[PDB]
Amino acid sequence: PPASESPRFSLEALTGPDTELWLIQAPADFAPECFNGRHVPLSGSQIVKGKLAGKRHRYRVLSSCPQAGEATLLAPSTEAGGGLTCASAPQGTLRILEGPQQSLSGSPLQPIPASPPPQIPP
Amino acid sequence: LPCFEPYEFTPRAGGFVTGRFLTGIKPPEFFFHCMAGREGLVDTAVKTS
Amino acid sequence: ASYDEVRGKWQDAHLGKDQRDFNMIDLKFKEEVNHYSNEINKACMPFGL
Amino acid sequence: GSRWRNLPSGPSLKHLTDPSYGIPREQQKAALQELTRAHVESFNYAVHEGLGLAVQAIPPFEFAFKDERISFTILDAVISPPTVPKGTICKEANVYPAECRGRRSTYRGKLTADINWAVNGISKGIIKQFLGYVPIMVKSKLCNLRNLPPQALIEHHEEAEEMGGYFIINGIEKVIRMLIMPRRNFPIAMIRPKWKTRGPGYTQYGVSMHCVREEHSAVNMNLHYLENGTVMLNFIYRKELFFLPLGFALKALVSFSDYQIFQELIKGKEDDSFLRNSVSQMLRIVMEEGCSTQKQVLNYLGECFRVKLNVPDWYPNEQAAEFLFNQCICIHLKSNTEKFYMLCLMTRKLFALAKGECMEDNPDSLVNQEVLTPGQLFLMFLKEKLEGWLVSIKIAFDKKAQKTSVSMNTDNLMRIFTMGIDLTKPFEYLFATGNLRSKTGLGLLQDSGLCVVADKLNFIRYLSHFRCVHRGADFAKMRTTTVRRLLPESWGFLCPVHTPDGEPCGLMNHLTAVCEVVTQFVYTASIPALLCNLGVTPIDGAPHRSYSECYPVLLDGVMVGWVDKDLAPGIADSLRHFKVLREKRIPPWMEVVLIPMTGKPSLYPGLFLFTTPCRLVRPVQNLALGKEELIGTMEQIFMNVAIFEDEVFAGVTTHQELFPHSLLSVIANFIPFSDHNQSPRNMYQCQMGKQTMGFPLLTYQDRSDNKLYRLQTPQSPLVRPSMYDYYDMDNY
Amino acid sequence: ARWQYCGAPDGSQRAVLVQFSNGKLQSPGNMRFTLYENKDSTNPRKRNQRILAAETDRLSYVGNNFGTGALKCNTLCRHFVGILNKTSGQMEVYDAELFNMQPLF
Amino acid sequence: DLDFCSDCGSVLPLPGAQDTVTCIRCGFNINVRDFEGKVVKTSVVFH
Amino acid sequence: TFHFAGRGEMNVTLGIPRLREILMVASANIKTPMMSVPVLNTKKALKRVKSLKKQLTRVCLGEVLQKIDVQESFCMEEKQNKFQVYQLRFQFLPHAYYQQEKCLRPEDILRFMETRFFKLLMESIKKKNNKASPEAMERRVQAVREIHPFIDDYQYDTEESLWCQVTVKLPLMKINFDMSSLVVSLAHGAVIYATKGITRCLLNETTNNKNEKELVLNTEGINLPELFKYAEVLDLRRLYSNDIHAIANTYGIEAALRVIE
Repeated sequence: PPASESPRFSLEALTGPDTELWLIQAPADFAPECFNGRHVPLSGSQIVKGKLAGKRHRYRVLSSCPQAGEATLLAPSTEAGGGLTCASAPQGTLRILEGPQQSLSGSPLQPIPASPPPQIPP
Repeated sequence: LPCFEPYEFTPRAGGFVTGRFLTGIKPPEFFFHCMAGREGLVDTAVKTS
Repeated sequence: ASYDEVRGKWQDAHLGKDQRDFNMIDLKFKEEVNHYSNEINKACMPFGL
Repeated sequence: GSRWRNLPSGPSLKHLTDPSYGIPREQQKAALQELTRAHVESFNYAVHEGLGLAVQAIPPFEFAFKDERISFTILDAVISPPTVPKGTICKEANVYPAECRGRRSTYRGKLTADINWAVNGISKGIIKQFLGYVPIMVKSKLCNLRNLPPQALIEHHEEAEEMGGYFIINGIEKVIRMLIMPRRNFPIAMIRPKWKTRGPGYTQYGVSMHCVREEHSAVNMNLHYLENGTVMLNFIYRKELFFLPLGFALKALVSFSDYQIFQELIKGKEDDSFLRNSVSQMLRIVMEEGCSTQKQVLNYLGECFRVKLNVPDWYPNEQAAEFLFNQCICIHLKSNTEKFYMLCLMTRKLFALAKGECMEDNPDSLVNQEVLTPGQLFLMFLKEKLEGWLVSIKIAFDKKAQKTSVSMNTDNLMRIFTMGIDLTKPFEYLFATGNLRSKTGLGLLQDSGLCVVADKLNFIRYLSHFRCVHRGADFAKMRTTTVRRLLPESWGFLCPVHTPDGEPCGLMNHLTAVCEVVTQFVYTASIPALLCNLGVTPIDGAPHRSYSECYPVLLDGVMVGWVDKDLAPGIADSLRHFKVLREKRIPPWMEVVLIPMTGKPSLYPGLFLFTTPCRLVRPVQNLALGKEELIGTMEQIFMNVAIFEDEVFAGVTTHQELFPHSLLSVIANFIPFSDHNQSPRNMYQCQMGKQTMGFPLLTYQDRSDNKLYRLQTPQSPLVRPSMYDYYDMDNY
Repeated sequence: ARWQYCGAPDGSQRAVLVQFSNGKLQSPGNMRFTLYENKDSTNPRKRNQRILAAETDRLSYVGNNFGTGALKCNTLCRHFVGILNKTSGQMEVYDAELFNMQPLF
Repeated sequence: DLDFCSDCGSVLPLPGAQDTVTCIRCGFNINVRDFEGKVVKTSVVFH
Repeated sequence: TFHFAGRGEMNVTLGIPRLREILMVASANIKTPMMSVPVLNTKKALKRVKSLKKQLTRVCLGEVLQKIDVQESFCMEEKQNKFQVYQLRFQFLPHAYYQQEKCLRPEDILRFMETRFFKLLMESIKKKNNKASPEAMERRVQAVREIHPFIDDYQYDTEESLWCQVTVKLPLMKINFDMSSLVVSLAHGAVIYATKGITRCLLNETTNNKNEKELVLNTEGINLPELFKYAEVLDLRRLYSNDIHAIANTYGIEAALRVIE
């Protein structure tokens, strides 16, 4: 049964041309509160250093306009008696990934000794 | 063979063995040589029968 | 040409997906290199044994 | 890699003359012992856990008469170490193999089963049945010599340095040989003319796949490709090949209304106008017969097949259809939706082949060929043979209402359980001859010469005999040289100078000295989450750049999503790191092969992972991290391997072979100055040396073997190759 | 982009999204949706079960967050919604729920 | 160019007739005179 | 131990099977009857011999066709919603390329194309349904439609003679087949023009360190009676076949021997 969410979800709220809809993806455990008061790129990818209860976590994020309208937002409708209807195409998508920490290419190379010339006669 | 970059230009990638039987053939060319020996003995036996 | 000339590289590459052109380059390369053998085993034996 | 950290630097003779020559050591030799890790390791895993998951798939079976639903099933079955029938008073009720050789008798085991006598639903009884015996590979976890030190050996008068791995049938010692079969759970392309003639409108093209389950029985797939525009499935069950269009399968699998099917089987080649038409045509020519919904198509298939499948005429027409479906199609997956996505990826490859975008992967290389261990053969023969015992007990119960005696309902279990359907004979047969008298080819194509008697005339005979792949006896009369010429890739996983010249030349290869078959299974538990919490997008999610350019990511029989152009190499390198450091449940046995997109006819693009058993693999060193690393057959083709130190170029190469001696096998590594010699002589000698006559063995009172050639006064040879010591050959 | 987290306005309903595996529909301004909340609010395996079954005239679509018939991301990748106001330049961040749909006959 | 989704359930059977096109599952019929799907075909393949 | 000899000159059955067919079979049966043919070493010989070569070649249809292009759907606007139509085009290889080799002209061969292709396509439609059971060009094409009403149109566009476009219409009752590839399965099957039996005749140099430089050409196939029409630019006295039977009936048995040997 559709209930009463924030008036920032009603489809009458999102039709604002001055408001943007953005879908974001983060792995199973990404805790959001670190980003609070932080910035996220609007195009391109920038490593961020999040602080989740003091621990320093780093994540590389993706910011680009989506493939054409991959899916729709369902928004509470005032006329439809709570029946949910589709929104517009979101203005962008965000992929969030922790950039690998402390990874170089591999190394400088490693040598081995050379055996060949053996004991020559006594 | 899993030692050379793909599409080199040394003739070594062919069959151009350079060493001899008094100084030793390098490791790679030892393989090609065996390939050739096997092919030869097979053709001999079959044409005999 | 460079030593891995991206042009020649790609050419040899695409034709690697064929038989006859590859055989053409095969034979050409063979009878190109096979005039260092006659300058190895002739400036050698039987003149320095 | 750490195993080879101690090779001798030039042999010596300090060890022929020490006060310690003669007194048995405590830890028997390491290398020599592990020289047969594979055999006993597999058979080990067979009986202690293999028929664990291999008795929980026999179907509940007994249905005799009187509207009864008795469904009696196995709860568990086990085997116990080989003891003696109760002697007058046997001092120790154990039998050691040395006894079994003398008396020309077998080395057996004890078979036990737990049948629950569910009287039309669980009511009564769990009766234990003494089925029969089974032979035991010496020094597995089932022979009395398990975990003994050398003195406890010699006191039992068994030779000090035992390696085991054989069976004992009437004194003989038979060994199961490793055969070769194609890759495990892989869509390998193929072309062949012989296919053309089976029916109407067959092209030559097609794909293939070999599917095997945990309870290791196998199944073989095939999807042809019609010229008309449709795609078929051509599998075989219980020795008869069967026919089924794709529409029936892609409807009967998942309800999942079809426009799903179309929009998914069409990945991003939207430009095409014949592909999609062929698609729609299939979807129609499956719709207008008798069926609209899922249960309907199931109804139809069952009604067609239950005449041949031979299920009980009790069951509905859809139940038998479903029973059939998950017994001969994509077994290894144990679900439906993944069965779907597997079929999908198969057909997508088949199309992009027939149209000619890729290159026909060779089905004859070593990049697409792996090995059968004796544990597999043993376990699967056993699991097939259990069914026969059930059905035989059925006829044993039917003889009651046949002789019009008292067809009893219970309390007759004990009597009706002794029919004469024992397992002794069928197992003694398989080894006594090597023949495979059976009802299922189990994926194999032949049935004879399976285990051949290991001689004892020397020590080189043994030491080879246990290291010898062969490619099936059927490929001998063939005249094509392509089944003999060493493909340039087998470097390191086969020996180039060790083939046994003669009649079975070229094929009866032997392994290298630095490869170890893989036989430890892992818990495939948390790897998909590990993939997806990086760039990898979920399987059917909204992939941010999802069209013509993106890589599938199969996982040893599981679709997991898609990756895009930037990431694939980054992901492969990250998994390189997380294997070599051995960090998070990522086994070292793992292969990470990504095949880039050539824009030209070439290998099918992708990115593939595996963990399955029965694969060849050999160590190398890495130049990124000091540690050593394992390389699978498939992923050599895209690596730079520098043999000598003088070659190592900065930035282009990545590996370094451990020592140059790798290429050869071990026997062919006992020859001195062997790169100077000419090749056919190397080969002639590797054949000769096994023929000779030296010091066979110590205990000349244990064995009543028929022919023992002995040489009175052998001598250590003065000019020696290093690996003569590392295997302590001098004792022989 | 100023990053502000609000949580869930009610705590049991995120931003509900619908992705059909079969492409992009044409006039979804005509559809009505059916959200299902499992009434066993105690058992964390059932307390959270949601069934996003979508009645459409052509296709009886249904979305879920469970089984082989859902996306693992809903179980391995969280989803949020970004509400960016072009005037004062603020992004409003909630929790968002993706669901994958399948049409039943 | 599959006859895609608004009301039916399945693949809409081919025009292949005289009258307008129904569905099999729900029976929602549409004008036989709508489709103009124009197909392109093979090419250079002969050298 | 494989030969290093052989120009690329149609080497014929090696090994024992040749022996078997000579002693153990003795049948006509021949795989490639490569006949021998010298040119009586006259002076002019050239303006005649090369034209001879050309005219004794054999070109079929599958050699000269380079592209096929189909556009097949949509037939509802042609006065009514009726039998499904097929837009169709052919691209050959430019006239300069083959023209030097095969002694051919792209226009009269196009005439043969329109002449035979259409009875051919009617055969193909026939068998499919069984198995399923310029004002001058104006009169040409309208007669095409006459003797074949199914054939709606034809347009040999006059300038290029390197590309032809037709347009057809047949009923939509029968289900479509490999039409886009049935053009291909009927391409190869056709042969434009060929003498009876003989296909392949080539031209190379004689040998001097062997004998007296009697220039030779290299034919293939046995129809002796035909060779005589060319009577003055060859040496019909030193002429032996690879067959042992084509000359048998034309010359004798004492004929056969020297060639057997």
